[PDB]
Amino acid sequence: MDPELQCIRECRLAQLKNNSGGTNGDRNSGANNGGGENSAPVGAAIANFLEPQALERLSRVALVRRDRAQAVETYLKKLIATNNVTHKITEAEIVSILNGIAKQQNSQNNSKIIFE
Ligand SMILES: *SCC1=CC(C)(C)N(O)C1(C)C
Ligand SMILES: *SCC1=CC(C)(C)N(O)C1(C)C
Repeated sequence: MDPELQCIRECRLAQLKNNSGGTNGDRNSGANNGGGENSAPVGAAIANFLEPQALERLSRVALVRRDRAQAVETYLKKLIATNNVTHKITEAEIVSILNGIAKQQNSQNNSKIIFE
């Protein structure tokens, strides 16, 4: 329970020991080993659960209201992590949930602020 702490722990582990060269911002993929033989499910499996065109939608709104976009991705994660899942999110699905999230909301914003 309370996966709030475990969440940061997941990214914290990745933030430890890195490299990838770096140097300002310019490198955006190209040639790097990862999977190879066999399949490749893992998180990559959820990346396909989002249509290509729909992928742009969540990206577009996020640039304006990441708070709502954050809940949309969380909705699918719960479905995929649980089992309820049974459909590939779409531009309408993202918007549909986003529209429903704005109705329920939570209490306030407090977004991109806990970043410490
Ligand atoms: S809880 C913070 C968080 C959630 C998820 C979308 C899995 N992430 O990549 C971060 C670690 C930012
Ligand atoms: S920990 C950073 C991170 C993990 C993952 C869930 C793959 N993400 O989308 C970000 C880049 C936020």
